[PDB]
Amino acid sequence: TQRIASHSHVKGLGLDESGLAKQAASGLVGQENAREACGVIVELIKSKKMAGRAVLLAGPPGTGKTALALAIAQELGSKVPFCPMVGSEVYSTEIKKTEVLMENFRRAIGLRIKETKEVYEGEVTELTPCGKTISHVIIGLKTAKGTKQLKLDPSIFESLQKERVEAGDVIYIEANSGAVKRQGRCDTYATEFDLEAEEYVPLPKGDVHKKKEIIQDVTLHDLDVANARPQGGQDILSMMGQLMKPKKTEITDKLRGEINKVVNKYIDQGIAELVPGVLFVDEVHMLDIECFTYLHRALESSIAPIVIFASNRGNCVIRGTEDITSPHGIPLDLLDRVMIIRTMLYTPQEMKQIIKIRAQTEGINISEEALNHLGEIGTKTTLRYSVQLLTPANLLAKINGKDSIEKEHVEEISELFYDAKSSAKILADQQDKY
Amino acid sequence: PFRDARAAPDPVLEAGPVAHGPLPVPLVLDNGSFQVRAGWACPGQDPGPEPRLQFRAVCARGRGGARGASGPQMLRSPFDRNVPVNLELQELLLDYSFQHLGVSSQGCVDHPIVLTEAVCNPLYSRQMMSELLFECYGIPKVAYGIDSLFSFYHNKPKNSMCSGLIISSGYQCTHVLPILEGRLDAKNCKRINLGGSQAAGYLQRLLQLKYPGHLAAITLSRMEEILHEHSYIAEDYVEELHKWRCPDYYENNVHKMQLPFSVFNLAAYHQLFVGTERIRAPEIIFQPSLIGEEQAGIAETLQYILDRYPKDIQEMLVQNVFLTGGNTMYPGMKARMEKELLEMRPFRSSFQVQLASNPVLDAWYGARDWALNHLDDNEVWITRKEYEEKGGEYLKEHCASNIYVPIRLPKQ
Ligand SMILES: Nc1ncnc2c1ncn2[C@@H]1O[C@H](COP(=O)(O)OP(=O)(O)OP(=O)(O)O)[C@@H](O)[C@H]1O
Repeated sequence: TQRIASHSHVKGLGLDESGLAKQAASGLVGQENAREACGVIVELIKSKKMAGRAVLLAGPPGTGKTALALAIAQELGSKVPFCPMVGSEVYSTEIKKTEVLMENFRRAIGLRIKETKEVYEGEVTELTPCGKTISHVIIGLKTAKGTKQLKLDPSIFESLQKERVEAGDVIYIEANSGAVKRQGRCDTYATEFDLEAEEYVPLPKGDVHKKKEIIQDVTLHDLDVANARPQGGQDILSMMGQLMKPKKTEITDKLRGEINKVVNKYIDQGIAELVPGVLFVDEVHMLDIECFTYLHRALESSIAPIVIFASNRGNCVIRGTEDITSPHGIPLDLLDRVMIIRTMLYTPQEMKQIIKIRAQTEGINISEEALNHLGEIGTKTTLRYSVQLLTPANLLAKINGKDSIEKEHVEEISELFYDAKSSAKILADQQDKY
Repeated sequence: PFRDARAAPDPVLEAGPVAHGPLPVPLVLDNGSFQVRAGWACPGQDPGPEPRLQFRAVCARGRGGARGASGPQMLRSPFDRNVPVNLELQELLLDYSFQHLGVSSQGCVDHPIVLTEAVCNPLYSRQMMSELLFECYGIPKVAYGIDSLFSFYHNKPKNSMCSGLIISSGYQCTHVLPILEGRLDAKNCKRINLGGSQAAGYLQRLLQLKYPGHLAAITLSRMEEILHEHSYIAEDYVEELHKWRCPDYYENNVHKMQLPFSVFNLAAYHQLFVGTERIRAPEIIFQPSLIGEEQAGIAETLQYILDRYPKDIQEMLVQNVFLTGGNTMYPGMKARMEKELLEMRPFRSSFQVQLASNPVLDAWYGARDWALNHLDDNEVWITRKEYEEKGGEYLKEHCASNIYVPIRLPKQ
């Protein structure tokens, strides 16, 4: 099964059809004003027209900023690029800071490219090359569902010959990609020698010829990277590619001009369609003033994705300015470019609902007499500490041979693992021994 | 347990059950190395009321010449490889059949016959056979045709020209007979030199070497029971014998074929546990390298004869794969054949596998329906006087008979 995670319960913004928030829906609770604002942002991203337009989720630690940014990702689903990054990812050692922003801005714009995936596989019954050299190669394929012949081009035949294929081998051919894989000798020839250094696979119990309309997802950053440096070019099958290790590199703005001019030439043909996505620059207060000042170009540019920032800092110093305090840890010049969404501390009842949603996601049965205690301990501490007690409390209940949390399990865990503010009191008392 | 086979029935008749209408009523005669079967054609009767004289084609006679046990009663047989190649036994085999069918009065057999023969028949064998049949038996007109194509002729919808593969399997050969608008395509037709006799001989030899404690208690005439009754052809052999590898499936399917009784007695009166042996013997015609023979077998031959045709004419003969002859009695034979065929037909293409409505007797019912429909034809039969102007190798090329080659035989 899947692993439960710090957000695996949020499945959408949970808005109703009017765009107003339900009190508790799609795994979220409370937070209605910010959820309604994110509803407008999901409509903005679904509308595709806009470029570089950006949003700041602002508010205290443990108030749902990353849960709402992932709720936006879930409202859009896999069909639209959502690229998460921490502001701390910008400090590369192979490329400049203001390149890592542009790479991640280019990861958040997608191409959607349909093709009919067309697979042939089976025992090769014959290979017969047919100009006077090779016009085409006839190949025959067999499976326990029938037989076909294909008219391969000479470049696919070079690939059969590189895969060291012979009559009676079981082959996978893909007719779009020109990919070829030998899978083994067909086991009808497994008696050809008593030991030979080959693996024999049974003749495929499946169709000689299979079709899907696959729907490929790719991003402008995949294009930028795979076209900037000379490709590895060979399917391993080489040793020049041992010498020059790759590095990340400062892809020039002049190449991106041509990648844009080429993608326009393909989306005009309907061969691809664009999916403008979201870049989630999580914890943006960790960007430096040079990174922040580069956003004052990147949010203006007519190509850029939608950008979601998040921050929890007060009136603190802007990273890399050595002096200048500014709200949310962001320069006022950038804070004048983003639509800010507030985020709020919950009432105890709204925490108690999250504790139950966590329990019923995380696989815990919990009695009301213990859920009331986690609701109270949330007010004594913080929401994330209460939630973190659930698996430990269930795991003591399981060791104690019980099917559910009861008061004594959460009460024992409370006296066993400290929170960030009870532990700070220990360090303030024993100040001379740490 | 085994049973034991019958012997010495009383199928005695008058001068003959000669039917009404036109004067001639032919004998329908089927010769094969397992059984001879013969009956009057019984014209105007829709079901044949009796394919008379079912008996094993093996005979004996006294060491003083005093008596001849030709009927179902050591012994000898007039065939080699399912073609007749005898005189002195072939006569007493015919005599028994005519004597039980009824003889009219004079110094010949009374009325015309259809005599079943090998797919191709060596010219000398038809010469020797027609020489017996005109010198001794004096039949007024004679038809030669093939057991397999007769059983196909019965199983047709109509008296119509057809195309198909006859997958035939008699006592000492199995043959793939491609046919094109009723013509047997003998130019590229093929056979495997194996059949029920060699599978039964193999099943004997298996149990001899499994049970040296009683080599005398098993016998070929008992192997013929477990080969017809309890043996089956695999859906695919390398998977069937793989499910035979585990003791739970083995114990659920291994057969208590007891010998007749007078330690738990089984050292002298074993239950003769047959497991993979009830598969191995059937597989001989598909995989004749089980008996060491280098022949291609019934699956690779069907590929080899079929791929020699244009693609657009392979279809309307795979549209009638027709299973016939004694070995097609096996349960699962259709289900195997349609897999071996699915594994070699073009990916979406259709095929049809038909089994003879009786796996074996349809050769005779086919020759009956054929003789009933062709009774009053002139050009279809060798008429007695034609044997003074054609050497006895001669054939009339009617549907359900071989090609004729314009030829003669030197003799003195
Ligand atoms: N409906 C909800 N409303 C608010 N918070 C929720 C909700 N559902 C989940 N969360 C909680 O979000 C918490 C973790 O992400 P959160 O957004 O609170 O982090 P944050 O401190 O505010 O921001 P950051 O990711 O920058 O640290 C988890 O405790 C999770 O249970």
